Amino acid sequence: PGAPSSYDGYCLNGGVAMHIESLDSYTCNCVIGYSGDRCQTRDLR
Repeated sequence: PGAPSSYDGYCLNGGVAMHIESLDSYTCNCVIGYSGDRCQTRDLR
């Protein structure tokens, strides 16, 4: 389970590529305003 496999064009903005194995796998930390786990929902804040 997870998506470490490729961290290419894996984040959209805040995208601080941090392995969240902890809870799941590899993810990005998006800005306070961009979330959804990929800063794909740039909730412009």
